Amino acid sequence: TYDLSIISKYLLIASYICSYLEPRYDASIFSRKNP
Amino acid sequence: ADAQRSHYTVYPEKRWELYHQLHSHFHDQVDHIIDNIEADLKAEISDLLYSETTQKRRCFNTIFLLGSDSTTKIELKDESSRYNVLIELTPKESPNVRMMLRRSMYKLYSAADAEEHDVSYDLSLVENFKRLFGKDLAMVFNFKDVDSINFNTLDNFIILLKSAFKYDHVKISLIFNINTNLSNIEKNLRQSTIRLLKRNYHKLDVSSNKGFKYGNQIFQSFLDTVDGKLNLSDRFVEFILSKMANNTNHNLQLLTKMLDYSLMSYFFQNAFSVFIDPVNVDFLNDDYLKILSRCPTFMFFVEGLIKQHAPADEILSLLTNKNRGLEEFFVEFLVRENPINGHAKFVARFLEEELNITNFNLIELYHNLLIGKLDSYLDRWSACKEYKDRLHFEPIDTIFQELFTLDNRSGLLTQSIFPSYKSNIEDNLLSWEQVLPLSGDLDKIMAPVLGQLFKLYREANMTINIYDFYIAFRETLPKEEILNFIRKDPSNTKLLELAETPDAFDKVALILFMQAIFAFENMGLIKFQSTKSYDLVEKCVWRG
Amino acid sequence: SPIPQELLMKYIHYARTKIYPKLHQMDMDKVSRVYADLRRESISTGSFPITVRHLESILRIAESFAKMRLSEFVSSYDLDRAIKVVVDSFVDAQKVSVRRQLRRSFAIY
Amino acid sequence: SLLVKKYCKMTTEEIIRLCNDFELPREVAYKIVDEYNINASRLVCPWQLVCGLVLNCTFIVFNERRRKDPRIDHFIVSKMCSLMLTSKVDDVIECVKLVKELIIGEKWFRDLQIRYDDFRYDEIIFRKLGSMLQTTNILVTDDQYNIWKKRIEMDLA
Repeated sequence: TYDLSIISKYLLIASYICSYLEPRYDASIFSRKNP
Repeated sequence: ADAQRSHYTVYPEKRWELYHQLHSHFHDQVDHIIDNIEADLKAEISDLLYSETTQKRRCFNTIFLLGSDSTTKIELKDESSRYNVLIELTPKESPNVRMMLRRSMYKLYSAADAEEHDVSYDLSLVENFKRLFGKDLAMVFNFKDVDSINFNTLDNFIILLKSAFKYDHVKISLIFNINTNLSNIEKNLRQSTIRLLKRNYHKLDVSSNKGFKYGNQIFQSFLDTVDGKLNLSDRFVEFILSKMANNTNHNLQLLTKMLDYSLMSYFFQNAFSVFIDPVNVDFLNDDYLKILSRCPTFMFFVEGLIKQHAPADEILSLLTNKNRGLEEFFVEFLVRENPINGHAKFVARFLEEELNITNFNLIELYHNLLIGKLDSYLDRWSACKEYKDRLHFEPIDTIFQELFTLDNRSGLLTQSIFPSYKSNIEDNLLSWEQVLPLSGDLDKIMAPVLGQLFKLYREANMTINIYDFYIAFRETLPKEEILNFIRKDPSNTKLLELAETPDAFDKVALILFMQAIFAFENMGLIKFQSTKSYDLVEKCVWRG
Repeated sequence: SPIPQELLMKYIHYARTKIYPKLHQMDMDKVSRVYADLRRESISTGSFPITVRHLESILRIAESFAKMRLSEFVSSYDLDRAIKVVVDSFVDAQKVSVRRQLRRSFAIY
Repeated sequence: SLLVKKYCKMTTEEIIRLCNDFELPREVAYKIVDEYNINASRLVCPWQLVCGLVLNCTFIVFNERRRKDPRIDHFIVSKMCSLMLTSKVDDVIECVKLVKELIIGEKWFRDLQIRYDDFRYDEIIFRKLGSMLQTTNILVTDDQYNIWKKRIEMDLA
């Protein structure tokens, strides 16, 4: 269980999102309006 | 004139003294705690480095210092008739197998001659060290930042050290200062070398934050240094709960920073700071007597006075109608010790050894004290259930404490220490009116140079065309002002020939546009994608 | 533990052919307040809107629950189950990106 | 719930009805028509935008009374919550926070702040600057305290 803090924990959890994701799809599926 | 040459040198309080007697006295408590963990870390490596007599005696002893900050210094024993040397290898000095060997042999060799009172810098010295320097050798390897190194270089390095195990006059010891994540390290190496590593391993933890044995300690020594002369408000301390939780590695250096800066705020603006010693009652003035009046607990108690005593002739007399009794009304409540400090020190040592509990944070313990949540604080162990009545304290609504307190009621040290960086820049460029108040009449009818494109810079696409952005930029500039501006000066001559040109407005726009977008590259707001084409750029800065 | 099948199917025909529960304007205007929040929050975060047909639907679901409760009129908390039925159908009929609406409807849940 | 009954036009006679009750001067009263005419083209919902602009200017034109009386700040919004017949005060504040950043990239508000000389200015140039001598609002300020004092002590005697 890793030492890093809470905002850094969400900083890691957003970085794993672009593993299999590309810029062609992400802005559509995460709108405010296997690899 | 000279600014293009780099690094040219040149050779061109009644209140504050009461700070000076408080600040250093606090800092004697700081650094004495700092050498305690410094003596702690230096001790627990030293005994564990020795006395480990394994039976095979053909293996190096390794030590994993988990959670360590890559800066942990080590001292060594003298241990006569044998030299004991320290080698450090920074990932900056880890390019290959080759220079990791060659610099490291160099670093001990000068350390060998300095104690000794031409040769080749490789393992040739290691066997002949008995003959080259007399006494035997016990080297130690302070691998500073171990996870940045390409591990196959490290794996090929340790096999090179494995060949030195057949001379019997040399002893090897490895120190692995990881940052974290021991499970990551057994993934990266070759498994044939982990079985070489696993002979006598020791997973000693070294962390500044380990069960808050020093975090709760340094806040405690803060409290007695400011005991009885001040308070710590609720909104202040939750900031110390929240923000210090965002930095795992070094709380202790951070808690020194945000507390001492908070104390610097109090001495610099509060006039009643002089009155924390009662000897300074002779410095009293009507200006001091006037500013005491706007205290919130002062006026609220007067509202408490009128409703309790509906006769208000006494209360009106002790108001500014008198001044001698008025300050005597103040110095009645002057010496309030506020035993929440002492009640904290009462309960801190208790659960430390009576129930013997260590996983606790004294700051939120002080914070739950400030609301009355001490009962809902001790619940998380269910061990003070026999003691919740004797460790009980209801926080009383104390009076006149708002003059001796610390709180981020202004958002100061929120701003000046943790600044909303790209927020404050972007707020500076959309608004610009709350930063800036012949030719200034133009300024009241025309925006400053950097900010006037920024409103359209928001209103532009992801990747934008340069010229149409200028075409949009030329819309925001009205024509009559510029020819009023370019013909303002009759003294200069070289400008005036440009001023009479009929295409001056469209030329002076591209000059001014190529001074602003020229100046949006050192800020990194706009990136010039695909150089030598530069027809389109990319904007990375978004509002959030 | 549950209601038997024969009594349930006889209760369906008994309640559907005898009662007609209406609504009284005493405190029903509060649902027009909460619809006023719930419509607006579907524009800013969501893409699909909420219309007057959803208001007609929750009044029908509340009077259907009052019909099943066999009362004289619709109660005040039948609309709570009606708004729960419309939230877990409309919010569940969208993407995962309306996830903030899962907690935005938690204040009336 | 008139604010959620969207897609209706507020004509030139209609909008000046909406600002003469809130006491707007002629400078902004034509400007509201001027910027609705800007935003009649690219709109999405006409009810939300027309009220979000009228609150923040009344926040900035009446701040010589708003900073000197905190009670009238609920008075100006609730008299519109009765005029627009809103649900509560939850949704109306959600509008005024929304369109404020939507008008921060325009021209006239950067004039209307510095024309009205209203703001306070020397606080913001000392708050954003990070001044140690800035006001800490653990206190009540001397003017509002004297407003509190002269109201209470004359109520007293």
